[PDB]
Amino acid sequence: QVQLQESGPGLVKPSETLSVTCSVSGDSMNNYYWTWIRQSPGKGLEWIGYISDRESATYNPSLNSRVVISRDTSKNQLSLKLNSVTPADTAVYYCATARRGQRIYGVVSFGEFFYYYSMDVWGKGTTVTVSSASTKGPSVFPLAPSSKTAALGCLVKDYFPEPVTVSWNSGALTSGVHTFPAVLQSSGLYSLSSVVTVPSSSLGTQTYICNVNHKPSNTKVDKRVEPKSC
Amino acid sequence: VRPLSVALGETARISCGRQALGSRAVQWYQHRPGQAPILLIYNNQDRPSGIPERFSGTPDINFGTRATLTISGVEAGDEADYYCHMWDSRSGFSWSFGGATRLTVLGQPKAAPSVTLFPPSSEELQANKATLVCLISDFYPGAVTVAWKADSSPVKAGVETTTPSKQSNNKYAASSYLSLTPEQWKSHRSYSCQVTHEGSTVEKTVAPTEC
Repeated sequence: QVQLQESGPGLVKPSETLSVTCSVSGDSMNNYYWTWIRQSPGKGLEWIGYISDRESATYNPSLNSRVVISRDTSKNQLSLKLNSVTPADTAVYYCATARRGQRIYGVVSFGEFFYYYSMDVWGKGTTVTVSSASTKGPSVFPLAPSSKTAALGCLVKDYFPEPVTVSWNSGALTSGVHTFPAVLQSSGLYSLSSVVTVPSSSLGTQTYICNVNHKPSNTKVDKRVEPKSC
Repeated sequence: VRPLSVALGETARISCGRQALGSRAVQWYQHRPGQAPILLIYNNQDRPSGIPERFSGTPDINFGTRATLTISGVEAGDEADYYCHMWDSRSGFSWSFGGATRLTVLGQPKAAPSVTLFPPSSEELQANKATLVCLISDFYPGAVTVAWKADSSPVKAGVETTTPSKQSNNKYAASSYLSLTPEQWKSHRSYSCQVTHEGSTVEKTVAPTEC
């Protein structure tokens, strides 16, 4: 049961260094080769590089020697550092295990083989934006249930950059939850809404709290949503 | 991207974007929006546990056999970007995952949108702002028209609407926001969010004077 979770800054300024981490759970880092892949808005998947056992890393020349991948076995963490960033480095960054295969097409003794890699286990990804614009934490408002199931929610207003995560009742309330894709306003600010459809006769008795996380601004808002005063 | 469309239940055949010279080892990846990529096929034909046996790759058997990903009984849930990561003995290290084939799966049942309209919260109004929130979900196909009315007059001020995008259940979701002054909110009899989809309309209305 090996599991990967990435964490990062969410926002870096051009010419600075982007640093992401991947926490590994369920097994020793030592039992895998490791790699980073990113997914940029409007571009396909891009392979950044990989690191083998002896701390030996090989990088895609597309990153022009701006990249360092390393392991910290005392924390079971994989690291990526990308320096001299530009807006073209804005992407979702994924950690993954890599499986090295060897395809022999002639005599091995004559080096007639090639190595290839399959990426078999992936993390969930962490979004990093490169912009000179400053971060902005959201304002969260309750979207109260109809007085007449009913839908209630939270309005997550005016933030930058993406993303924001929303849970309900600290993860304990997942059925009927729908967090919508954010709208990108002309201001370049984002807003989203998260909704949950719950039984009407639960209202006033059952506590509904939307937990809003905007990591880049270090904003965590816990918003109770109760029925209209009316 | 290379767009490809296939009807529900049919067999999709996705060709690798580049063809192999000599001995090859091909991996296929599926990437759905909002998810990490997934390994479908490796070493040409090998299938990881957990991947449906509906997916298969072409064996390298010394025919001029183009590497192809076959998906039998194509489902709505197979709509994704597909990557063929081609390695061969003549081409050198394969840094590129290649371009994506964006598979669209057609023939799905029309589904009318669920629409929920929220008026401004008392908390937002206290902060001297007001946003009407229109959430539109569970519809198919994805083409939709979203209009706002103040009383019965059409409105185009303060309106920010998303491009519809696929949900996990493979129907579409969208939202529209109407920004108002508290004074505008309170001075009208009502505001409506009107969603027209495949020739029919779902419309919700809110009013400052009603709970």
